[PDB]
Amino acid sequence: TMKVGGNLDSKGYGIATPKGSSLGTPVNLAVLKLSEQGVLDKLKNKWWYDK
Amino acid sequence: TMKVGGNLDSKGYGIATPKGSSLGTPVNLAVLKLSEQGVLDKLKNKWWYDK
Amino acid sequence: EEVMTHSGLWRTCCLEGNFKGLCKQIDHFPEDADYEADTAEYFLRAVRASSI
Amino acid sequence: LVYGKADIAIAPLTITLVREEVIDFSKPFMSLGISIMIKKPQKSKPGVFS
Amino acid sequence: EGNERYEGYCVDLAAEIAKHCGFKYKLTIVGDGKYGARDADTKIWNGMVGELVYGKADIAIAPLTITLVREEVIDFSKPFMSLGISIMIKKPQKSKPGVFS
Ligand SMILES: *[C@@]1(Cl)=[C]C2=C([C]=C1S([N])(=O)=O)S(=O)(=O)[N][C]([C]1[C][C]3[C][C]1[C]=[C]3)[N]2
Ligand SMILES: NS(=O)(=O)c1cc2c(cc1Cl)N[C@H]([C@H]1C[C@H]3C=C[C@@H]1C3)NS2(=O)=O
Ligand SMILES: N[C@@H](CCC(=O)O)C(=O)O
Repeated sequence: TMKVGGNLDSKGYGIATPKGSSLGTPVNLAVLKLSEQGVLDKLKNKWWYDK
Repeated sequence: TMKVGGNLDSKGYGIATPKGSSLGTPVNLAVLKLSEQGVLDKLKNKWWYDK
Repeated sequence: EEVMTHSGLWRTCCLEGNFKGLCKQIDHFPEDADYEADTAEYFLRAVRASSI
Repeated sequence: LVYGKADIAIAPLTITLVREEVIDFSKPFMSLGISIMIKKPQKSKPGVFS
Repeated sequence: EGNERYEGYCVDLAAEIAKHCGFKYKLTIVGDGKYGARDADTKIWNGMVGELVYGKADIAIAPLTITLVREEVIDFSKPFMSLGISIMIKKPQKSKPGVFS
């Protein structure tokens, strides 16, 4: 099976906490540290391209 | 000038406020209400590709 | 700026310019992004650089 | 999430207006877009006597 | 005057943000002409992050990248446009085909 076209639109996956949880700030200070340290990208590679 | 290669990481621009500014949540809900109607891409087209 | 050039082998000259009957000695020269060193050019370029 | 059965969601949960109404999304960790999938339309092979 | 002096993607998006939230807005230029970092020694945030920390403006609408050391001191919205660091060079000429083409 094969893709055609590009993207139709923009969407995204975010980490979601119930509203007002005390998780909501440490989760973001984690995710943004993973982005600024390049860990998300090898988590993508290890599953889409190595495998 | 010309581009080469891929990108070294991925990031984005965010609308920023002083911490605890009352605008933070209605601005987030605005950015969603815009992207869910394609307004952000339509504006990107108008300033990158239509020029 | 620019002229109707009248270019030879060992020199280049011009006509109908802002002055007339002034001619330039021929030479060779690197350009932007180099690419004068490109071997398929450089072969030709080093040959054109002379009346050999 | 919203009715307290689960303390956090870590999954391909798409950020949307109608979901941020009731839960808080972090900054996105992976970009995507909607796209079409079909059967691969016969990427062909010539014969030796083509 | 006002906002019509400025044209651009962030001006359009500022007009959309205002039209949704109901407030008026006044586009202003960062005084030091920088995006913003914190000093090594004085720890002063410069740039628009400085302007935000010192209460110069209620909101910032610019190509300011969501980054962790800024999330320490200010809040960012969801990304309105994505990107990555990349490479710009002067392009070479379109090559003439080889002598043995
Ligand atoms: C679009 Cl249309 C929308 C969003 C992004 C990028 C694009 S595009 N195809 O490059 O023009 S974004 O930069 O990934 N930021 C997203 C957020 C909106 C929303 C939250 C996040 C993801 C959903 N919008
Ligand atoms: N290469 S990717 O699609 O898996 C991908 C895409 C993105 C990542 C991280 C990865 Cl690994 N982080 C950014 C976020 C990080 C921070 C900065 C922008 C947002 C907040 N969103 S993104 O630009 O959509
Ligand atoms: N990831 C989607 C579901 C799968 C899809 O629609 O492709 C969501 O969060 O709703």
